[PDB]
Amino acid sequence: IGTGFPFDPHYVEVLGERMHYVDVGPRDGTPVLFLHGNPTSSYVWRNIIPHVAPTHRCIAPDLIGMGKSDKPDLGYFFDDHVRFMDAFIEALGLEEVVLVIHDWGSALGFHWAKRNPERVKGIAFMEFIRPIPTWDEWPEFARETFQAFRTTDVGRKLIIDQNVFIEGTLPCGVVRPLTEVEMDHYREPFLNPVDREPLWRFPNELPIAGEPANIVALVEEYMDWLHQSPVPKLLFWGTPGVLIPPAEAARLAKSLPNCKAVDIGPGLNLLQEDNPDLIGSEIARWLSTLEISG
Ligand SMILES: CCCCCCOCCOCCNC(=O)CCN1C(=O)c2cccc3c(NNN)ccc(c23)C1=O
Ligand SMILES: [Cl-]
Repeated sequence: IGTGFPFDPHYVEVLGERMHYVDVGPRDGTPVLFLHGNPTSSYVWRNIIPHVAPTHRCIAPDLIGMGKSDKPDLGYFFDDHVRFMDAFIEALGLEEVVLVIHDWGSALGFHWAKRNPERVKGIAFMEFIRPIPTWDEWPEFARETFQAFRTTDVGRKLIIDQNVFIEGTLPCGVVRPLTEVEMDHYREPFLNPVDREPLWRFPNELPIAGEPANIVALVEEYMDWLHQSPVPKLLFWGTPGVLIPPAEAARLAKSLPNCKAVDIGPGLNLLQEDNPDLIGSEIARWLSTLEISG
């Protein structure tokens, strides 16, 4: 599994800040927009993109405050990410897109899709944010930890002072061992402790046991939209998963219209790190089927 990141940096001004993105593949056709989550960057897509770039433009931004994007003194609420990603998409002049989305990137993508349904041609998603009705529906092995993340004093000590989301949670979200080179690529945006704000605000935004109520409502709304939409859907899942257990993947594969589900084998949260070639290959092939009328 490749450890390099052989993509030239592209930058665009967005709301007075600068955002970094990968941009490879042909200039024409429908672009494929790849959205990462917490605590990753476009690096998480590095072994997926080469499967898609022969046929499609691939655009993979770093969320504001993450990767090579700027780090303004924000709270990095989900609202902030929404504002910056909306502006990012307009700054590149994107019209119609296919979305490839993960974790908080899926919350961004689905919320954008709900508001711009005529511009989304397809959605490939994995380990995505859905409402978690009670803590029992959060995986046991991760319960204590995320409950601690969702406090001000203890959670900030863990995530900001001790960098636990990078040094601990991240490798615990991959079944295979991450190498030192991979770990250094994930560490790079957060070497300065004060820059770790997004890593702490994100788990505090997760829609768990009804809180925070604003995020729960927004996530329910885009899941309702997703259930009503005929847009082509491709769902990757692994065993045991984290956000999406196999039973829920099986349920969604039937409840969501026009949904193809693909089992990647053993996987936790960063499915891209455990089976990039299957995920990349299946996305490339599915993209081709979007042009077959049937
Ligand atoms: C968008 C969703 C992304 C999800 C990707 C999920 O990955 C699965 C996440 O499970 C694994 C999460 N992290 C670790 O184990 C790191 C190691 N670690 C520590 O050092 C520590 C040190 C001091 C106190 C504590 C503590 N407080 N009371 N025990 C509770 C937990 C830990 C801890 C603790 O855990
Ligand atoms: Cl999170």
